[PDB]
Amino acid sequence: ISDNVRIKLYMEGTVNNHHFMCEAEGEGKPYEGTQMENIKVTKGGPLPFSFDILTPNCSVAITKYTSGIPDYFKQSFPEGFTWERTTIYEDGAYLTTQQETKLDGNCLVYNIKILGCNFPPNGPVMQKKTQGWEPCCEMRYTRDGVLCGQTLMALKCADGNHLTCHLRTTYRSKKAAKALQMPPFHFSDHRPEIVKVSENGTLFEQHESSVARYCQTCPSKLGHN
Amino acid sequence: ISDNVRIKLYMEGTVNNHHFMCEAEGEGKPYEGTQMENIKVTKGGPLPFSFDILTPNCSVAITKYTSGIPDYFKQSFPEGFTWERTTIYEDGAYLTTQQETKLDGNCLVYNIKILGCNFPPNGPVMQKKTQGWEPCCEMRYTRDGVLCGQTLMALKCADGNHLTCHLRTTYRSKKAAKALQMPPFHFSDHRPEIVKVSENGTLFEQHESSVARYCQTCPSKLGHN
Amino acid sequence: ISDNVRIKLYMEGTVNNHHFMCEAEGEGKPYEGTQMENIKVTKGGPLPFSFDILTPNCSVAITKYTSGIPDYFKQSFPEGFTWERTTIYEDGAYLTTQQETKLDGNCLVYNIKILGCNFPPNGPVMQKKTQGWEPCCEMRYTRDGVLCGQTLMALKCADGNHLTCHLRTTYRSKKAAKALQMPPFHFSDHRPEIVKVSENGTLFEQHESSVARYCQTCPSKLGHN
Amino acid sequence: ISDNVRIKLYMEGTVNNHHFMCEAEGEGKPYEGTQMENIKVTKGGPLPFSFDILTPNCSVAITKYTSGIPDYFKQSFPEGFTWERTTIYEDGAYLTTQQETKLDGNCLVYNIKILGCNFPPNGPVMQKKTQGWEPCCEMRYTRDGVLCGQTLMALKCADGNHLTCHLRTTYRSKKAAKALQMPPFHFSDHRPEIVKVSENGTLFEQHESSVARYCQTCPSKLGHN
Amino acid sequence: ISDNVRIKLYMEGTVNNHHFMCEAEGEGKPYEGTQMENIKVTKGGPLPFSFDILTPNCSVAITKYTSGIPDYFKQSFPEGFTWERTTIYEDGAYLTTQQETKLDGNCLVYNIKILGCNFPPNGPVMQKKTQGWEPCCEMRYTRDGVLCGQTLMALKCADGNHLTCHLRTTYRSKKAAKALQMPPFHFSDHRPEIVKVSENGTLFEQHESSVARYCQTCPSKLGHN
Amino acid sequence: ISDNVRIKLYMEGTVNNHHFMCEAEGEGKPYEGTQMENIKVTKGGPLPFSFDILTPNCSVAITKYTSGIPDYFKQSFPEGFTWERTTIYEDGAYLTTQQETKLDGNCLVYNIKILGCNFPPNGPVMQKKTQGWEPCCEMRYTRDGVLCGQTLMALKCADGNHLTCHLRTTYRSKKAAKALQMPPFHFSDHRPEIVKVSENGTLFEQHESSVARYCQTCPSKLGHN
Amino acid sequence: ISDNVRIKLYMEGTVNNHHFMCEAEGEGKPYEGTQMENIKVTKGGPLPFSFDILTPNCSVAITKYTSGIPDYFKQSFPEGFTWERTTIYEDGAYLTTQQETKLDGNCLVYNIKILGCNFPPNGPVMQKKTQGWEPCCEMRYTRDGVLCGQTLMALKCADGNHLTCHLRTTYRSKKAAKALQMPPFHFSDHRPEIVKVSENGTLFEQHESSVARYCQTCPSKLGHN
Amino acid sequence: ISDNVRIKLYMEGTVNNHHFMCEAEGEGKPYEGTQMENIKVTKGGPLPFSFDILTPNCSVAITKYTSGIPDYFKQSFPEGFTWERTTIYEDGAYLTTQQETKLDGNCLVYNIKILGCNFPPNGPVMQKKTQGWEPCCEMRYTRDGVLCGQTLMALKCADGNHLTCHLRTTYRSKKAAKALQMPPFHFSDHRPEIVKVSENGTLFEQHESSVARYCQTCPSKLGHN
Repeated sequence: ISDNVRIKLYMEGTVNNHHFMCEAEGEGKPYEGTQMENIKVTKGGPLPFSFDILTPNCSVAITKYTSGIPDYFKQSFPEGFTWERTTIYEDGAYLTTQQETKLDGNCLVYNIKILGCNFPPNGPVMQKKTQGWEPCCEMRYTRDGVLCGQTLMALKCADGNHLTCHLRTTYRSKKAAKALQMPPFHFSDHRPEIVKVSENGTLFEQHESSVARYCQTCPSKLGHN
Repeated sequence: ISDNVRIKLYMEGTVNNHHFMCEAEGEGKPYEGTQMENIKVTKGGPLPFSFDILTPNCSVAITKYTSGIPDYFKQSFPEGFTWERTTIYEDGAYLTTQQETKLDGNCLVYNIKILGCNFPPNGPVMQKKTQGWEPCCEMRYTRDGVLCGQTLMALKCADGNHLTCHLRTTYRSKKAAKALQMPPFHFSDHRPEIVKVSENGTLFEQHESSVARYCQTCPSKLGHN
Repeated sequence: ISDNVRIKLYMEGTVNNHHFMCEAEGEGKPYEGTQMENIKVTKGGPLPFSFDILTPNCSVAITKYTSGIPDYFKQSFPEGFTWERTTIYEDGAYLTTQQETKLDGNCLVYNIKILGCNFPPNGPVMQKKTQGWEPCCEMRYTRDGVLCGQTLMALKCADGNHLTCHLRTTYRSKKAAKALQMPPFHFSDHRPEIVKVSENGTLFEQHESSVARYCQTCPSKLGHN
Repeated sequence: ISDNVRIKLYMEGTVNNHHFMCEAEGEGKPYEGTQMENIKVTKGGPLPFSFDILTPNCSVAITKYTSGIPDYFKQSFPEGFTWERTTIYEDGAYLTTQQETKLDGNCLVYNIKILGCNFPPNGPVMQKKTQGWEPCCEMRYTRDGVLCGQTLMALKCADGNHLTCHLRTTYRSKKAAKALQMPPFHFSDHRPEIVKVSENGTLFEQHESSVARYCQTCPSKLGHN
Repeated sequence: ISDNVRIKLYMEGTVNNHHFMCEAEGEGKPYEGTQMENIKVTKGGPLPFSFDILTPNCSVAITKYTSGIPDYFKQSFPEGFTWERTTIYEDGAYLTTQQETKLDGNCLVYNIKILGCNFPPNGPVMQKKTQGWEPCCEMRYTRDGVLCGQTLMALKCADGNHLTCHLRTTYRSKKAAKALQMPPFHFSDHRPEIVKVSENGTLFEQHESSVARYCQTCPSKLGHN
Repeated sequence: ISDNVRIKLYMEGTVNNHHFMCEAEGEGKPYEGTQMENIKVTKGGPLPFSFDILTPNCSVAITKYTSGIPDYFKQSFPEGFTWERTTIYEDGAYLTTQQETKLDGNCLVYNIKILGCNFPPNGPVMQKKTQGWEPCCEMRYTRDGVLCGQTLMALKCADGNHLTCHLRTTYRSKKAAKALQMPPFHFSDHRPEIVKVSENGTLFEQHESSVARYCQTCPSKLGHN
Repeated sequence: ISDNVRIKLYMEGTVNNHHFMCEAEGEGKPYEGTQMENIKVTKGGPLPFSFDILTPNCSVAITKYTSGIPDYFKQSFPEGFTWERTTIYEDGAYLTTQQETKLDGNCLVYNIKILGCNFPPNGPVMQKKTQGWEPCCEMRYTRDGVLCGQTLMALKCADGNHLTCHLRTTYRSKKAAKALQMPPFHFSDHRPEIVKVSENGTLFEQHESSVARYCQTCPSKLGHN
Repeated sequence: ISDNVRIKLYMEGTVNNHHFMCEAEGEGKPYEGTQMENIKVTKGGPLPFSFDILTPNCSVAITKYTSGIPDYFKQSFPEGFTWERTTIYEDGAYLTTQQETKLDGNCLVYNIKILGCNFPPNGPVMQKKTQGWEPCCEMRYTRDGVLCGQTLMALKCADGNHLTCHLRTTYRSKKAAKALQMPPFHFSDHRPEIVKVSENGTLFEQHESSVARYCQTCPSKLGHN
């Protein structure tokens, strides 16, 4: 994959019985870990819920992998990969995702399927009273030949409070595991941001910065990474 | 709704990145709480996983509502209703469902969407070692003007062990609240069974019996139901 | 055990940094499945939270075991048994319990240790908005030589809502597995009730009826329990 | 609190019906974020389970707080503070903790109470097949006047796997909120390590390094921390 | 006024900065002192506080006036009347009401305006911990050519406690003073009750029964009524 | 307590800087709720103010307790009880009372201390332009293990007016919580009357009838008391 | 907010069954703590009661906050704030207010709702015998995340007397608590004055000066402000 | 009165049925407005409630009267004066006081009588959780030949909150109003402080500073004080 790539995204889902579709065009810098997308709600807009719950579903090939840690995602191309996940919100809501990532020439294509349920109608998400995500840190480890990840995230609320959730993910390379160099346990910092909302809340300018690393703030007395 | 109806079912989903589709035809006696369906895997079958995880997705209009407990599901016709649910398995797997129920005269139609993830490859489900569900008891209560339900279920394994999961559901009537009498807290027993498997593991004959009731085994010292 | 026993209970715990102690005297009919206790908050009372969260920690030997289902608990005497559990509330609260049960003559003795945390200060429990529990249905099955249980319960709120929770329990007989007839999968209905409160909310007259059984409301089409 | 303090620790608990007690003696550098402890199992040892599950219970006052982020723990002295927590393991085990921290002169004193349950007998913890914790990242945010924290952790297993768990903590200062400089959302890296084991597996030399910080690796288009 | 009248009600208010509006249709028997209303929260519902604080603002023409005591309210028709009041809660909350009562054909029409303030957020009202009002007794006496009333009321709380308040009212007939027979000092017993709640806590079936009288339980030694 | 008792009263107080003392001999029928007293102003009389403000301070053990409502006062004997109260008049006057009640054989002994302030000099009380109390209804309810009471009273005024006041009382039994049966919410009707004044307005023959009950005039469409 | 702003006011209310509306245009120097307004009675004028009771309801953003005391009102912009209050008069009258404050450019807009009752017809207010307010001192302190205030005020009467009242206020910022610097206990002096009355008592030129401060006249022996 | 006087104090009271007596010795500078006292609980100590509620009953001749405001208290000597007051706390407690002040040579003598009631057992006063008073501002005005006063005060609580109360006072000179120059409306700042506690919490070194003035922070447009 090159240093610069364009992004094409297609999304479809149903949350609390509300069907919607999204489409996006953007660009990314795979080795710099930076991405930008202009995401449009093509159907079912304006959504009866905060767009924030959709953001984290829109990036794992665009991450700056440091310290010589093998890159499970960039190694997967041209074949590409898929990933599956369930996000559990502290107030009882569940959002499950299935995504396919492929590289068509120099354009990264994301195909997303979503099913969400039990979001409280008076909660901050359904009342559209959230104000974006705080940055987060994902824990990544191998299991059964695939790469897994778990993340704790926190949504900023109008009240000043934070609505927390838990993501449990399984990343699946379309390439036979044997043809890959599996990584050791590591982390990935992520900072999702929505810097612009327009067209009556149906078009969002979203950005992302992410870096894969080891724990670099706390030295190891046993000589481990 | 008629005391004698036919059933038509359409199901599509992806579990652990495996896409599939199913269809079925059946019969049911809404007031008797009994139903039978012949479910065929029309695409992606034989499935690489146990069909058991799909069974509970296939009937809450077909339930014997006793003790004068208002029947939220039958009261919803002709408009119909939808329900959403996430099933959490003890071994980390998640399965989310979105379902729409409509009545075309004497035929109930079920449109089901599913997304499953994180099922362990060597687990009983992906290994096809499960042997059907044990009967279960669902807890039902009102919240936010709709009907909620929670169920604990157990899959029988060759081991002699049981694989447990937790179902958290929200039932949404398409009828106006003004025309619906909401029920008090109550239970519903369910006994889902696959009485026959044919067509090289692609045709499943499922039966269902369910009864909504109060707790009748333990007397109340306060005179409550 | 006799058909009429005396009961003595000792309880100590800390919930949200609040230390407390309880003691009770009561009686029960082991084979009838009925029990009653006069529980007194001997220290830390009146409690800064609803006594309802403590009730369910107060009696698995006092249950009417029907249908010839082996009684794991009554079988445990004279040796006795212990049990451990964690109750997970839907609003983030956790309550863990360790209990020891002994039979001295015809007096059952209960020793209970509790640690509870994260109960939201404005939640139904800390605000004392509850009105007792709804009856419940426990799911019981063996695993690794011991008896497991899982129950979903619901607390009634003045508001008309219900606060739900999930109990995950492991029962441990002091008899060896070889000296016991392990039971198959079965259920246990439970109906806890507080019929009187006095002494400025420090003395509670608690009652309970329980029955172990198979699912008989829904007929098996394969001859299973 | 000074740059160099003494550490005394007392712990008691019961896990899977096994009672035990521990005591420790060590030192720490509150502003350097480094702690050294010699923990001895005084009763019930060698423990029938891996000491690893006990480690994380042994020191939030010994963390290097950076970036002007107000330090909730050091601001609580001399009055001190307590914290409560429940750890949920992926294989169904739960461990609940209650701890009090006081500063007696120039010596921090830890009093810990623990109740754990449902650890599978053949799992890596009860089988003593775990080999220490991976470094972790805690998410910290305020709520209801106290400080909350959530962490995902991974225990290294001898078979190459990682046993994951989720920590949910509430930190309670003994000072009135109006006397504290409440912190914004932030992170805390933690690196626990056992550098030596002796005395027939009853004496463990444990060390920890921790840093409180904002996300430092990801640029922000909005200029946010 | 007829022996059977219809009731139409319009209400608008703001309590602790939360705006709302209600409408109701009902029936009443003026001389029997009984009436019923189905009150709907048309705007701002579900309310973030107990509906109980609204109930008392919804009857003074529908009261059984006994012992020949002149009826200030029924004598006011067809002109009608208005009444003003401030309710002072023991925990610092205040709720002021302005009401207009008109007789349109067979329909008594109530136009209510309300402003509430200083209700503690953790009090029983804002926390919805109440379970309806206890019956009450209103003291009635003339002053400055109009009829005054004062009432002490008590809201039942989930924990067995009562939250008390003080009502101070001025009833103002629209009829010419020369056309009214003013009453002597007397009392009025009132029993407000909510017998049903539906439509996600926005529709309430409310009932009331009242009787105006002298003190009949305690005989006068001086022959007074 | 006997069905017929003698009474001895001692009262001392200061109202608007005027000191005074009273003493009385009387009798009563505790279960009949009737009592009489010949109260003599022994010091500071004739009083510079209406004797009416003193009357309500002179008898809760003498009240006919009906409907099986537990009698907190008669239950208190032989130990006895005390009560404290503050009466708030609408024109800014305050009168606080502390009273002790003891049963010496067949003689009830009342010890009363009073402090009154801010009575307007041109008001009906200081001007002696009052014509006795109207009967009243006291609201009684438990709180913190004791019995509380609130009453609204109306003093007949010169030009056909009524001077209103609010009594807030706490009754304290000398018995411990374990030896008392606390009553539910209830009312107490009271009818104080001065039937004779003599010896230059220094000797008053005072009478009273009282009855404890539930609201019996208004039907309950729920079954409550 | 600018150092010089325009003011626009809208007021509506009902006092003693008399409806009225007012509108005003004016200016203010927010940091100097001074403002002027020409208030017009647009409906219901001339008022059958002294305009003095309306004055205090007409601007807490216009106050000179000294000594470094955080300014809760100015910090609230651009979001703005609202406030609620009930004024209790010594002669039994009550007046409740609900106000919304917003800033549009450099124009502060006030929207006020009022309900008043029980004002005696022969009292100084209804007789229009008041001659403006004496200056006052408000007590300000935080509670439950918001700012509270209590003030004692006194109306000068033509006869040399003063009519006193008690104001109880809750100020509510529209910003999240965490985004505000909450103040310590403090005071605010206020000097309201009507300098001109014209157009037959329907147009009033109103002025005010206010300063927030600590107790500056009495030195602290303990070093407190 | 001289500029340096000795102070002697005698106090007796009953609060929530607890009897007590206190005696104090100290000094005061009448014109400087400062006094200090060593107050001893001579009977019934240590008190079961915070000593803070007694502090305000212990000084109005010791105040710096500025601005030419006639000093009602100093003008009263040698005859002296008395004052009476009721303190209304927000949580329902009431404390009434009667005091006599005389000048014996160069020694001011205070005789205080107190009756307090209804203090909540779990409130900060009975729980000894208050930490002194915040300074305050009393409103003073003449009425019916005497001097009245009203003050709002705030007790600092351990948790950081404030417990407020309202004082209503009447000051009565022993001289006839004829020989006195009555003051215009004015204020008096007061700063009570406890600087030392000893002898098992029965001895308190109390201090106070007070100044009588007009509003000096807000200039009058019209020309009033």
